[PDB]
This record gives sequence, C-alpha cells and structure tokens, in this order.
Amino acid sequence: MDIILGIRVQDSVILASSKAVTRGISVLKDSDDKTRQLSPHTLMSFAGEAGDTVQFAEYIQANIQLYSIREDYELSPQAVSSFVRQELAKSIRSRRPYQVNVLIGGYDKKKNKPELYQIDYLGTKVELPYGAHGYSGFYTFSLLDHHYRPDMTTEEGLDLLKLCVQELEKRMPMDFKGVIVKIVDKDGIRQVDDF
Amino acid sequence: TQQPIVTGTSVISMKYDNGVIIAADNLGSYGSLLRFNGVERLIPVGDNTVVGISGDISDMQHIERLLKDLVTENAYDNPLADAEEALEPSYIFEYLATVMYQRRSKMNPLWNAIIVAGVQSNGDQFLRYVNLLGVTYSSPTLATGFGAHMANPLLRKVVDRESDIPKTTVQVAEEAIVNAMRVLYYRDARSSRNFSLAIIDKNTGLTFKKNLQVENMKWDFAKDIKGYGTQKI
Amino acid sequence: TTTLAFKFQHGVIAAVDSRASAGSYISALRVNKVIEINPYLLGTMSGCAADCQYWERLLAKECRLYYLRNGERISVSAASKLLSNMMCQYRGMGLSMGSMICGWDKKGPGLYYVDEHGTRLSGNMFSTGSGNTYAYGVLDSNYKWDLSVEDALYLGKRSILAAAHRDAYSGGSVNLYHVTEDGWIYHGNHDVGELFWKVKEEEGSFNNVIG
Amino acid sequence: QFNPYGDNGGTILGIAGEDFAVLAGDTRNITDYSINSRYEPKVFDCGDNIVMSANGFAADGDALVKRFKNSVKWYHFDHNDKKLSINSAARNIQHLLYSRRFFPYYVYNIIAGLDEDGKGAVYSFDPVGSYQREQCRAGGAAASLIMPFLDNQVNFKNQYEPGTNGKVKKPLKYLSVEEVIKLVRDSFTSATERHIQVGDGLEILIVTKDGVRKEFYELKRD
Amino acid sequence: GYDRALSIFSPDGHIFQVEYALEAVKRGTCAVGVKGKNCVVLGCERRSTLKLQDTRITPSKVSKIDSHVVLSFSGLNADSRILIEKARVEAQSHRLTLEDPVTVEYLTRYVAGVQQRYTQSGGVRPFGVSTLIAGFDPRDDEPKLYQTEPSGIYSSWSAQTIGRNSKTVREFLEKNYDRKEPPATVEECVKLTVRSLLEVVQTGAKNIEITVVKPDSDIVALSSEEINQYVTQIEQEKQE
Amino acid sequence: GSRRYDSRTTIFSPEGRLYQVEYALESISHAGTAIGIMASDGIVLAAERKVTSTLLEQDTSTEKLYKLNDKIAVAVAGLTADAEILINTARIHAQNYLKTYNEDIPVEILVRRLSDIKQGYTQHGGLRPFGVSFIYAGYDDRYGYQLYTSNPSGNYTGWKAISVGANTSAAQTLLQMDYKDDMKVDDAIELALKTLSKTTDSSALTYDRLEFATIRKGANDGEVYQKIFKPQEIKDILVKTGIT
Amino acid sequence: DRGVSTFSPEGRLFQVEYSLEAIKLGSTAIGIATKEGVVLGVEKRATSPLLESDSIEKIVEIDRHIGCAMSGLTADARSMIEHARTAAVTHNLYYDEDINVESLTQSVCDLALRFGELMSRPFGVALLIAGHDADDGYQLFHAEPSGTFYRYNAKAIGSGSEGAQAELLNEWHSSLTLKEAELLVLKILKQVMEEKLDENNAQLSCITKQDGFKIYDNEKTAELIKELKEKEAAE
Amino acid sequence: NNYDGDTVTFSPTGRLFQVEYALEAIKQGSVTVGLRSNTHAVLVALKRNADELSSYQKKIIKCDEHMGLSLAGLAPDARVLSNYLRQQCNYSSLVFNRKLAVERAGHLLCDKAQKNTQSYGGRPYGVGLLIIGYDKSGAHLLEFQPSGNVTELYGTAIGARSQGAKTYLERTLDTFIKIDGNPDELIKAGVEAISQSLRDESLTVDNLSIAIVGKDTPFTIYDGEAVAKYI
Ligand SMILES: *[C@@](C)(CO)[C@](*)(O)[C@H](Cc1ccccc1)NC(=O)[C@H](Cc1ccc(OC)cc1)NC(=O)[C@H](C)NC(=O)C1=CC2=CCC=CC2=C1C
Ligand SMILES: [Mg+2]
Ligand SMILES: [Mg+2]
Repeated sequence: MDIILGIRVQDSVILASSKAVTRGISVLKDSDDKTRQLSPHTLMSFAGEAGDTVQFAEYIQANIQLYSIREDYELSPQAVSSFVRQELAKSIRSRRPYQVNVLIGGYDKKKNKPELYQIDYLGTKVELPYGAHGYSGFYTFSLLDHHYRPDMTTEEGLDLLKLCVQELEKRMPMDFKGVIVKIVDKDGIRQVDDF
Repeated sequence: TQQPIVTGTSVISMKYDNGVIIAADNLGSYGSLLRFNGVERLIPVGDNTVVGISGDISDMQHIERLLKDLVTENAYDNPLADAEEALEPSYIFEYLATVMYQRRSKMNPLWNAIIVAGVQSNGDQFLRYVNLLGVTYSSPTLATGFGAHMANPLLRKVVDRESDIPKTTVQVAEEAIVNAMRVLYYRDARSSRNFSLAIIDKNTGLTFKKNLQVENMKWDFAKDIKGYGTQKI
Repeated sequence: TTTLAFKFQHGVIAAVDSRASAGSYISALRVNKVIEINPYLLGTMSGCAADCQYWERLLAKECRLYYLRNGERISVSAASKLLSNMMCQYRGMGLSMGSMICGWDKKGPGLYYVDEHGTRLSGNMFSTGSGNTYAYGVLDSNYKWDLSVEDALYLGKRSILAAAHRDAYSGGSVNLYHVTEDGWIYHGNHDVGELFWKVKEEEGSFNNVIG
Repeated sequence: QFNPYGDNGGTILGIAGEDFAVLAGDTRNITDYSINSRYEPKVFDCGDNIVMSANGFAADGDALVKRFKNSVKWYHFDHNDKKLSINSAARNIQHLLYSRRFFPYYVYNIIAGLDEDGKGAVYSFDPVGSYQREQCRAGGAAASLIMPFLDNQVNFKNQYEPGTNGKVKKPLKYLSVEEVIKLVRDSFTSATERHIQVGDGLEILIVTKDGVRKEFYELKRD
Repeated sequence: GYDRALSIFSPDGHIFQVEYALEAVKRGTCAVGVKGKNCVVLGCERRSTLKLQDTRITPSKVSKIDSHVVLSFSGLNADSRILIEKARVEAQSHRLTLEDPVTVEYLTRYVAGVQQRYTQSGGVRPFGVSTLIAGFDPRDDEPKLYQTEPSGIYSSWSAQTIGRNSKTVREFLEKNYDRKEPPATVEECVKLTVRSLLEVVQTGAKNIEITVVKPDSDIVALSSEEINQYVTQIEQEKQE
Repeated sequence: GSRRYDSRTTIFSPEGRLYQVEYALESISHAGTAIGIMASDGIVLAAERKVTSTLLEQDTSTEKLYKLNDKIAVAVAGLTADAEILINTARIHAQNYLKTYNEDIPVEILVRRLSDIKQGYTQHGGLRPFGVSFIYAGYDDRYGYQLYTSNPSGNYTGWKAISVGANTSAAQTLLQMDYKDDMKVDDAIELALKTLSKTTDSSALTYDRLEFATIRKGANDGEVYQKIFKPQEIKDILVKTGIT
Repeated sequence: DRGVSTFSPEGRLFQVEYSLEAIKLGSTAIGIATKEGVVLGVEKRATSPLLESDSIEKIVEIDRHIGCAMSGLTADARSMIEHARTAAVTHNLYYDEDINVESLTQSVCDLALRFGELMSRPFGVALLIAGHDADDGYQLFHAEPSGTFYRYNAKAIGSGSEGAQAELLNEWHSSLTLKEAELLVLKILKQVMEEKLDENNAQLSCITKQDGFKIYDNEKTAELIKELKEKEAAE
Repeated sequence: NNYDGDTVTFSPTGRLFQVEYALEAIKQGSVTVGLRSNTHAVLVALKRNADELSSYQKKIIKCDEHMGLSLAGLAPDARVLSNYLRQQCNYSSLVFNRKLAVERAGHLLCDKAQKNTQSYGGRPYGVGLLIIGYDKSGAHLLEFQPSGNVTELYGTAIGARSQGAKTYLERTLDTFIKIDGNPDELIKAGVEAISQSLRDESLTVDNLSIAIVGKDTPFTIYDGEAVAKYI
C-alpha cells in the first residue's frame, strides 16, 4: 500500500495510515485499515506488496498473542520490534522474501514512555520520534523537523499530523483517500473517528 | 536440455505387400565435418524388427543398449522367448515412445528421431515414428529429417494410400528406397554414398544388407554449365 | 469479464457476464462465472477460467468438510479466508483469479473480495474484470442501502450491460443472483443482444446508438 | 534451447443432438509445412459410451487420452463396474489437466456421449482444465473458421422469421443425425479449402444408446 | 527412528499403557469443574507436603489457552505442559486461518485428538493426564465445561472432578448439584466448588485454588483471603 | 530382531509411575547435596563435592555450580556428564532469546525449556532420561529473585528454599525450621552452610569439600552480580560463620 | 516381547483378535436396513448423571447419503470418520457425484490393517456404515478392525450383540417399513441395555433417499418410545 | 515354539513357523476350485456368510480383461495382492502395449510374497490365490501360496475340504482338458468338482460364485441368478 506515518509525543504514539486499496486502474476500497494490534499497548502499521502485508502482519500478531498467553505478560515494544526485525532479516534472504515495511508504535508500561520503531523490509530497525515509509517522508519530514518537540501533547501531535497530511494531499500525485489515525498510550489503543 | 554433437541424418522406410523396408546412411557428422564414415544406424531387435535412428549418436548408442538389455530381460523366466512371447515391433516401439516422452517431460530429451519397422505375429506390417518430443505417427511411408522433405514425396508416388500396399512388390519398393537414397546423396549436405538397407518380410524373414553404395549417378551434364549467367567460356 | 456484487438491506446481489476470450477470438458466448458453493454461498469468477473453477470447487470441498466437523454452516469471513490462504501457497507461481465470495451468515449478509495476490477485502460493493470500471459508474451513482429487491436486481443487471456494451471482452449474457437468509436465488440468463434494445427503449438510454 | 512443445495441427468438432452426439476430426498429422501422416486417428472410443479427442500437440494429446482411458479402467475396479457418466468423466479430466497447471498439456480437448437422461452431451476443455457442457464446439487449427458457421446453422443465430421485422427469432430445434453429419462434412470441406493444416480425411464417431459407430470421408490432399 | 509399539492390545481386549496412564491421573492432585447459570468455576487442590514454596512463580494449575478458554488438569505435570502448548498454538492457528476464536468444544476435540494419537503411534507413550476445559464460545452466554482423558474420549459435564479422591467429590456433587436449578450467581457457584473440595482437601488454607471464568473473556483468579472467607462461612453453617 | 533387547525406557508401571524416572531419582539421591536459599536482597547456592582426594585440583574444578548467563546459575545433583549436555543447551537458549528479543531471558522461560527437554526423554525416543536434578538461581525484572528445581520427570517448581541430592528429607526439615521471609543474604549464607554441616555424611565440613555461590543486587547500583566463591573465600566464610 | 503383526498357530493375527475383545466391551449399536430406509440406533451409556448426555456423539454423519454408528474404543473412530468424510467429499470433487456406500466402506477398511513396526496397533472400534446410492439402494455395512466388511440386512454390535442378533434373526423380513424398523431397534435396545431405556440414554437415526441422513430429536424419539410401550401392552 | 515369534527366524529343523501359520489361515478359508481346458479357464468359488442377515463374502477378483483370481484366507491381503497384479498388468499395457503373461504374473507375486518372509517387522501374506488367464500361449491356471511358491496346473483347489475336489480333478484330468470350445461344460465340471468338498450345506443361488476367461471371452464373473443355470 501507500502512506504510513508515525509520531511519538510526550505520553503517546500516533500512527496515521492511508485508506486506499488499488487493483489495476481501479480503487477497490477507500476505508481500509492498514494496522494490527499486536498487544493491548502495541500497534503495528504496515505497507508494501499486495497480500504480503496482511499475511506478515497477521503472522506477527499470532506470534505475539501466543507469547502473551504463554507467559501471561505483555512484551515491551522494544522486544516486539526486535522480534519483527529478525523475522524480516530472516525473510530477505529467503526464496521469496516478504516485501513489507512496518511502523511499530507502543507504550512501555514499565518505563512509562511511548516508543516508535521504523522497520523496512530488509530488517532495518531504527527508533525515532517521528517516521515514515516510502515517499511519505520526502514531503513530511521537513515539517516534522521544524515543528516537532518532545514535550508535545497528543492534541498538538494530531494538529502537526493534520499539517503533514495536508502537505501530502497537495504535493503527491496519488490520491490515498485520507488516513485512519490511531493513538497508543497508557490506557491502550483507540481510534480517532473524525479526521 | 542439450545440443546434439555427432549426428546421423535421414532414415527412410515404407510398407509393401508382405512386409517393410528401412534404410539409413553410415555417416556420423560433427557439424559440417563428415567425421565418422562407418556408423550403423539400423539396429535389429530379434528377427522381426529393425529400429532406424537419426539425430544424436551418443543418444543412439544409449538406445541401442536399452534394446539389447530389453531382449536379455525378455528371455528371463520365459520358455517361449524365441516363439510366442518373443518381442514384437509394437512392444519395442511403445517402450521407446514411453522413454522419449518421459525424457522430454524432464526437459532432458534423447535428441533423436526413430522409426520402428517390423512385422507382427499375425503377419501385419508395423511402421511407426517417434521423436525427441514423444510425438508418434504411422503412415505407409515414413522418413526423418531431410527424407521427410525429399524421400516421402517419391515413396508416396508408389504407396499413396493404404490400398496401394498389397499392389506393391518388394522389388518395386526396394527400387524406390534406393532411388530415394540417391536423391538424398545429391541434395543432403550431411549425407554419404555408403548406406545400409534392411527388409523384414513375413515369409523370407529379416534380410540385412550392408555396405551398399549409391550408383548410376548423373553428373555428365555439369561440363556444359558455365558461369552464373553471362559467362560463355 | 465483468462481475459485480453489492450488499443491501435485503441481502446481496451478484451479477456477471458470460463471455470467454482467447485473445481477440470469443471462445464462449455463454459460460457460467458463478459457482454455488452451498445454498447460502456464492463465488464469482474473473481471470483464468481453469484457476477460478479449480480453486473455488476446491473451496466448496473445504466448506463442506467444515459443516460436517462442526455441525454448522461456515461463515463468509472464514470461507473467503480459506480461499485467500490457498492463493498464498501458490503466490508468485502465476495464478490469475479474482473473485467475490457472497453469502448470508450469522452476522447478516457478507461480501468479500479475494484475488491471486492473497488480498482479502470486506466491503459493501465490488466489481472485477476487464469491464469493472464501466460497472462502477452505474453502481456508484444509483446505489443505496434502501433499495428494493426489484430495483437492486435491475441495478446489477444494468451495470453489467453498461460494461458489456463498452468493454470488448465482456458480453454474451447476464446471470443474476439474489442472496437471502433463506439462501441464494437464481434470477435468470439474460441475452445482452435482446436486453440492450429493451433497455434502450424503456429507459431511453444509449441515445447515441441507432436502433 | 530445447522446446518441449510442438504443433501437429488438425481440427476437431463436437455436436450434441437430442438423443445422440457426434465427435469428428480430420486425420491429418503435420509439423511445420510437412505431412507426417494422412491417416492418423485423433478421436477415440474410451469406453462407457464416451468418445474423446485431444487436439494440439499430439504427444500431450496421446498421453491425456491414454490417462483417461486408464482412469475409466480404475473407476470400474474401484466402484463395482459402475458406468462412468459423461458429467463425471468431464470432472475427472479437469483434474487430469490441472495436474500440469505449471507444465500444461498443450491440447484442446472435447468429449461426447449421452447424459444420464439419455440426451446428447458434449463437453469442452481448455489446456489447463476449464470445462463446460456445450451443444456445439469446434477446436483446433480451424476452430475460428467453423464455430461461426455452427452458431448460424445449429443455433440459428442472427436468423429471424421473415416478415417479423427482426422481432421474432427463428425457433430453435434439435437436428437429426443425418442433418448434423451434413453440417460436419460441409464444415470440414470448407475448413480444408482455406486452412493448410486441415485435409486428407475426416473421421466421425457417432454415439447413441445403441453404442459407438464410425464414419469416414475423404478430404482434399493438397 | 524409534518405532516400537508401546500401546498394544492384551488378550482380554485392554490397552494396559492407556489404563496405567489413568492410574497416573488417579495419583494427581484433585481438580474440579462446576458450571453455574452464567459462569464456570475451576477448583484445584494444592498438596501441602510442599512448603517453603514460592507461590508467585510456581506453575499455576489452571492455564489460559486463549482469552476466553481455560484448562486445568490432573496427572503428570510435565505431560500437561505439552498439551497446553499444543492447545495454545492451535488456538492462534484457528484465529489465523478461520478468523474466529476456537469454540470450547473444538479446542477440547483437538486436545483429545492429540491424546488419542499418542495411544496408537509408534515409539511414544500415552499422556498421563486428564483435563477439564472450560469457557464461553465467542458471542455466547451459555457456559461450557468439557473433560478429556488419556484414551482420547471427551464429553461435556454439568459438573465434574478428576484426580485423587475424585470418587468422593463426585459423590458430593451428584447429590448437591441440581440440573433444573444450577448455581444462579458467582457466589453460589464458588461456594459449591469450595464445599466439594473441602470433602477431600484437608486444610482450607493455601490448599485450595479457585478460578472464575465469566462470559466475554472475563477470567479472574481468587486470592487466599477471598477463598478463606468461603471456608469460614461454610464451617460456621456446618456447626448446627 | 532388535525388539528382544529393548528395555522400553518410556513406559508406565501398573501403578502409573515412570520406571526410569523413578530409578533416575534413586541415582540422584546418592549425589552430593545441593542447597538453594532465596532472600529479599539475593540468592545463595551451596553444594557439597563428593568424597574428594587431596590430589584433586580444586581451584580449577567445577562439578556442582555452573553459570548459564550473567543473571542465572544452576546447582547440579546427579551425573555431571548428563548435566553438561543440558547446561550447554540452556546457555544456547538464553543467547537465542537475547538475539531475538534483545532482552535477557526470564528465569522461568529458561527453566521451562530445559524441563520440556527432560520431559521428551520420558515420553518418546526410547532413550534413557537424564539422571540430573537442577536448582536454578536467577534474577529478572518481572519477578526479581527466583529459585526453581527440575528433575528427570521434567517437572519443575518454585521455592523460597530447597535442597536436592542426598539427605533432602533431613535438609528440607532444617530449612523449614529456621527460614523466615524477611531474611537477608548474609543470614541465608549461614543457614545454607549450617544445614550442610548437619546433613553431610562426612566427618567434618571443610573448604575443599564445598562449592559456593551468591547472586546479589550487592553490585554498584541497580544491577546483579554473580559470585562463584574461590577455595580461599569458602575457607573464610566457614571461619566467619563459626563452623571451622 | 513379540511382533505386532504376528500370526497365531491357528492362522489369526493376535492383535486383530484382541481388538475384537475390546469391541465386545463397547456400548450396543444396532442397524436395520429396509426398502424405505436404514435405521441406526445406539446406547449412550453415560458413566454418571452429571454427564450431559446430548454430548455423547456415537452416531455420526459422513455425507448427506451416508451415516455411521460406532461401538468400542470410540476415540479411535474419530480419525476413521475424518478419513471417511474426506474420501466422500474428495470423490465428489473428482467425479461430480455421490460415492457408493460400498466404496466408502472399502476406503475405511483399507486403513484397518495399516499397522506394524503407519499406526502402532489396530483400531479398537467397529462401525456400522449405513447409506443409500442409486446403484444398490439402501445398504448397511459392518466394518471391523480386521479390514473385512460384510453387508447386512440387520446387525448389532457391542456388549449385547449376540443376544440382539438372535432377536434380529427372528424379527427381520424384506417388507419392513421404516416406522416398524424404528420401533424394532428401540425394542431390542431396551432388551439388552442395563439401565431403563429413555430419550436421554438412547439415540435413533435414519437415512432416506429424500431427506438424507438425520439424527432424531429427543422429543421425536420419546414419542416412538411411548408408542412402543403401548403396542407391547396391546397383547 | 521358541522359533515362531517372527518371520526372520528359522527353526532347528529349517522351518519357518510364521509362514506355516499363514498357510493355516488358507485351510480355514472357504473352498475354491480352479480348472482349465486348451480354450478356456474357469474359477469356481464357494462364498461364505457371517449369518442369515449377512451377505456372502466375495471370493473372485478381476485383474485385467484377460486375467483374474479367486481367494482363500485373509480377504484384505487378497485385495493388496490383486491390486498389485492390476498395476503390473497395467504397467505392461501402458509401457509395452503388451498383455501380461500369466506365468510372469505368477513370478511377480512370488517375489512380492518372498520379501515379507525374509525381513524383520513385516509378516507373510495370509491368503492363497488361484489365478486364471488367457494369453499368447493359451489358457493358464496358477496356484499361489504365501510362502512364495507359485505352481502352474491343469486344475486345483484350495481352502477347507479342498482335498475332495482335488482328487476328483485328478481322476477327471483326461476328460476336462479336452473340453474345448464349450464354456458351459467346463463350468459344469468345475461345479461338480467343488461339490466334492461340500458337507451339510449345498450350492444355492447366492452361495455360488463362478468366473471364466477364454479365447474370445473376457474375464467375467457370474453371481446371483446368473449361476442358477448351473445349480
Ligand atoms: C473476461 C472475459 C476477461 O477476459 C473474464 O475475465 C473471463 C472470466 C472467466 C471466463 C471463463 C470462466 C470463468 C471466468 N476470463 C476469460 O475468459 C479468460 C481470460 C484469460 C485468458 C487467457 C489467460 O491466460 C492465457 C488468462 C485469462 N480466458 C481463459 O481463461 C481462456 C479460456 N484461456 C485460454 O484460452 C487459454 C489458452 C491457453 C493456452 C495454453 C495455456 C493456457 C491457456 C489458456 C488458459
Ligand atoms: Mg528504515
Ligand atoms: Mg500440400
């Protein structure tokens, strides 16, 4: 798929992801949710080749959910992100690699800190205050470099995110049909229904 | 997948009233080089079948050994190996045809074109073709390579359809085959003067003729031909 | 091809054309592009005919076994996913299969789009094939949830007609299906040749064409 | 590079009657511009009142027929000599063809016989196993020449009742076996004229409740 | 590979290895399952021969297979871990391929199938474990309670017990549990489960574990003090 | 054929016991006693070497106490050779977990893995079980300080204080008597040595017949240190506690 | 010890003969074939009153036209049923038709002798396989762990088998109706069962050409039990 | 005694007891008769039932258009071996376009049965077979024993009380061999032969099973009212 954004603020992580799905010259759907909840306080958005994205995401989801049941304990965002990276680094030298880029947004309940990890299909992991995959960063990073502070509120994070989406909507040739925004904080994961 | 190296050219054959005739030259070419001049490409199987093979010679020698081993294996625990349960042309053909199609399906073919000529138990004539692709067909006349283009036309003037077979004698059929082999020597650049001919008759059995030569050749008219158009001297 | 399917208040409509091509040659005027998996499940076909038939008839085997083990009819969500999982095994091997899995289950009516890439999308309306763009135009402008069964059947019928006209690789005939909670209902085979002229007169559309 | 496929030409034609069915095909086998055989049978009696013809690449066609004939044999062994219905044979063949989805049998296949109600039946296949029951079907080299003629002269397409201003279609009937064979012969005589791979001979297999009958007719040998 | 047929028939038509596996279950600590009108309770015995134990980290007797299904057992402890692991994997595998969580009946059928497979496979011995599997199906308010055993047979129970002295507590449940009117509330259901264990347990201190499972993935384990209050109330009514 | 000579190591008795597991436990009961005691601020591991010689090189010797990683250690009771096979597997599992999740392996997860391996040898394969019982002493940030034990059956349990090997019946009674929950490491060290001193089959308990180790948060600030005691250090702690 | 595939001096496989003893300990199952359909009935035999009897599934659907009842070590039957269902549906996939009852039974029996040192022992369960097809009509088969299957007009398996089989010997005739067969199964089940027969501890089922395989409701069976009591009191 | 635990063990007198016990299973089985002339070959088999409600177990199996057998002993083992013959007959046709010789079919059965008698873990086949067929050297009859021994005969019988039918055929040898071009009279001789092995019970319509193969006769089985002609 196309655009996935992420921003880590004071007390939460905000993930924005496009709604469009295209087959050939036709847009089949304009309300697609490009994300999976891995655990109550960990969310993963994804973008890449058709089919591979969902299969990989659901496979990761199943593994983390299995771990949670076995240990009766939630893995830290850092631990999950490392597991995901290894699966992708393992994948890149396979017969047919999984062509998926992900953002992992989580709230670490132990450290009481939000955390954002950006991982590409090669298995290249980086912790960031804000991130993106594909061409999304080319348009948005200049705004984020300028406006981002680490002490921002969730509301300020959403306003800065609106500015990023507006810039994308102005300068991108592709119509990505807006974004679904989700917030990850101490209380868990919730969706912003009006954006 | 491979490419043929040392090759054998046309194999020609036809049916006649009491049996079948088959023939093939004794050459093993190495591209344009006429490398080997003593190669036998007709291989008898018992006293009722002759297999004629064209194409890659190393693959021919492989097939020759499969057939030799087939005779050996048929005699095992078989008191009627030289009688009722002897190898038939239809048995030998179907075996080869099975092998050829299997090899092409593994993308590792035997680079050959084969004609199995023989006479069955009931006196019926057998003549069928198979090649590297596993493609099979039967006809009153059959030929491989260049023979298909030059020999078949001549042989089909004798036996144009099934009803012409009882009307065709062995003398007429042999004459036609030998004329066809001469024509191929004139016009096939990968052919030789020396050839082998085999006749399988339901009465007189298997006659295998070796060291035959193309004779009664017309060349004298070449002396009058001068230049490529305007030249007189 | 052109296939479509959409959810509405009284279930789901499914309409398809019936043409089959071999390049420019029309190999078949009347092929069946809908498979009856069970009395409450349908499957559309677009792409390679052999793939669509094989894998959806194999899906029917698997949905049948589900009923026997669990003593309960399979959901549309689960059925669509079994199919998408099959596609992911032969991922990259060259299959060509685009399909909608239409049906009615415990959650009400259900509609899923599945393709050879392993894609699986839930939605109220879909259209697949070479002529899907033409069908979407008619659907998007006339679709409502508050449609009557009579009007809904006509919409899907008319949407295929639109595509059959413009798209060279769509046509022949229109096959209609209506899916209720009591099961699916076939609503006939409609020749496009006869249907076109009928619609032109009654509706007044296709003014550009002479008749 | 080695090419495992080839084209042996030929053309086949299946027509379903009310209580009979025909499967016809020319007897010519070719490669490129050469003729291999003027009489090489292409339509076979496979048992259980079923006839079959695989047109295209002869080696793959012979292999498929050989396998289906074998499938019929094992159907009798495994299911108490039960008769294989034409619809069951069709489905079985789909699975034979799809076995090689990734290295196909390069053949267009047709089978003919009678359904369980006694009516005539023809089934057509593509090389990878898509099948359908049809009334009429030509396959092979001259398929595009013949099919339009059958749409016109069998299903009375584009034919209307005179004086109806094109409002009333010609009503559809079934044809007699004698009428069908006429259309088959005229189809092949026409195809022979304009297609170089068609000719030499025409062999028709007719299927009725009484069994399987053959008819042979000469064609132009040029 | 080691192919030796360990589970085989005897002249009288018995598979002794499967029957000796049931003896291992008889040796195991008592486990009980009672389903009320809107809940299921799983009770488990803890033998007090082992003190100086660290109860925080010691493997608990009741295990979550998914968020809506639990599994308790009696028999060999090490053997139970293998069944639980397999069950947990199958639970996620079902969600992944069918997009619905497992039904309690399906999960039970799978675990019972695993146990059965180990009674007619070469080189392996039967599981010395019987299980009680309880929970609520997705979007369903009807309680579910199943039992399995080494042979691989399974069945649904209004109430059931397994393990040592299970004969005694089953005797208690058969006369105390009314089908026409099951424990209406959570309290009544837990009270009946504790009462049944008090027939066998010894001391009502740290020997009784209780786990309540309610609909819609609402699973909680009671603490020592909460259980102790039930133990106190039961005996005070008994002194009469 | 070969069936004739098969002992059948993985079968039940009529009473529902695993023969080989029971006999393996009998073997372990003759092994040197190993004790583990968990305190609020650390863990103690004490163990007795079996009838040594004066010519044994003690300072380079290791038969009882092994290091699995920086946070987790084990005390062994039974066949040393069998234990080393398992120890090397456990060391690898800990490193696999660290490579995957970039976090040190939780103690219980490591213990469960080894215990699952032991279980496998009792249910399939037709091989004899490992004649080993472990005491696991470890720390992680979830549960803090932890003591576990595993035996050849593959069953594992958590403990505040525990003994394995010889005279565990006597040793467990003595621990149950003097142990308290608010206990500290220095006190636990004294308890461990006093218990061995009373349960030992030897005439007297000396430095050369002991292996000793502690896991303390007594490391500079929030972190954990493993201390495998040297011969001279064991000699000092014996004098300090007043045993020699 | 001794081989699993060993012959006795009498020419029988020890393990197969011992598995037959396990089947004699199993709960009773009865099948009766008529021209109007085939009836299958079983004894549930709950081990305790707290066991919810409706969860006891000893009668099972293989296809719409084939049903199955079991007796013996019922856990062993699950993989046999799974194979049967797969075979039935797979044949429908390959041949676009219903599979013959005999062919289905033969497919199940092919598993039976796949044991050695494949599975480690024979099955400890016998199956009554009842169904209908167009060629041979209504059929009832008895599938053993020996790999042998006999067709039957009527058959009883389990603990009360020889007593029930003698009763079926006298009662069966070629003109039995479906209603008569239903009552006959109930009659014989009531005779050989330990506990008193009712709708909760016994189960009926049938297979007809029209409606296919159906397991009877407890309310429907209860009426057939009441109809039985009255007709026995009638003389 | 001590040497009958498995097939891999010779006794001190050089006997294989597991094979001998498998041979015993054939003697318990129902009687079946085989006999041939120069033109035709016939199988006659007495089918056995479990009781009056049960069907009569089938004894004759078809292998090809020109070959088939009758069984006595473990029926499942006959299914395994007949399936093998079907495949070998079929391999001969598909590869060599050749009908499998009856003598070679016997050699293949012998070699398949032998492997089970020399290896540990497996067991011998518990069934005896009578193979009839018509090939290029005329009519044939074979007797198969699970020891591996295969024997070509004019006539024979196996199963319980088979000695009576075998003696009859040994007397009638010169008569029935000459029955050429008359299938009904050859079957009559077979039905009269199997009758010498009957006690108490007699040949009824659903009891008797007959099969025939010949010069212009494919292998066909006769059951039910089709054999009432010969009762
Ligand atoms: C619409 C007509 C677009 O073409 C629509 O998608 C229909 C859908 C359909 C048709 C029939 C049953 C179910 C669904 N699609 C086709 O008719 C389909 C289009 C198509 C053609 C060819 C390929 O690959 C070569 C893919 C898609 N047509 C076919 O499947 C036809 C029947 N296939 C062939 O003609 C064919 C020739 C051939 C030669 C060698 C190997 C494979 C070959 C194929 C599949
Ligand atoms: Mg990156
Ligand atoms: Mg020409």
